[PDB]
Amino acid sequence: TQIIPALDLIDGEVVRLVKGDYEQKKVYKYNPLKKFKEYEKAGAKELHLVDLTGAKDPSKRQFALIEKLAKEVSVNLQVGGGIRSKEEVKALLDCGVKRVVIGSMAIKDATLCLEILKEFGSEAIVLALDTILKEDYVVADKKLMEVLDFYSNKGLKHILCTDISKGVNVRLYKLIHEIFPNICIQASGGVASLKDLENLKGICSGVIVGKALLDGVFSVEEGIRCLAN
Repeated sequence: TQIIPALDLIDGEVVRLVKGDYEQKKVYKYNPLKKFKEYEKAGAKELHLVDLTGAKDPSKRQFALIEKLAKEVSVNLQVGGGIRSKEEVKALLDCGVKRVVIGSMAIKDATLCLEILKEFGSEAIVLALDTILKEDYVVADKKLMEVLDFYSNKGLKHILCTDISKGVNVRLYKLIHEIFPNICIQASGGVASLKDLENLKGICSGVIVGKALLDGVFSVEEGIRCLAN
């Protein structure tokens, strides 16, 4: 299991969207490029970037900043943000982005997702699934495990699975893992301390950590150390 430090960007600014009853925006002082180099210098080997500006309106995707980030960062950069076209994905991988996160269309259009998968390969493509517990885990009507079953048999390797109720939902991941042992799970949501990281050790291939690193709850060094085998 590896830590994956994350930054959410709006108009070149590092922010975070706190969620719950009211979506609230907190703007940080950090320069995105400087913060990412710092994470890298601390030992991060994977970085996650969410373009919230592009996620809100694809015409205003932050290509210029993403491009620059991709070519100064010497480790793997992964990018997400309402990405829903092959052109988008191809533009991003051309900037030097290692992996692109798709997912808003995982069910409204399974054929395009498959197409993206075949064209660019399973190592370059991550499927984002937001999932909730009703009587069963469903995608936010369809069963999560069945949606996973479908993509798993078509060479899907990477998923970014978020419980949108959230510490972390350890039970959710232990059992995705129990059933789909070959899927590389990235956990996200609810990471509040080192203990969340420890509880996911051996279960998830990656843990997305944003707020905790930004607010100084723990450091990249501490995260890497406690995930070390």
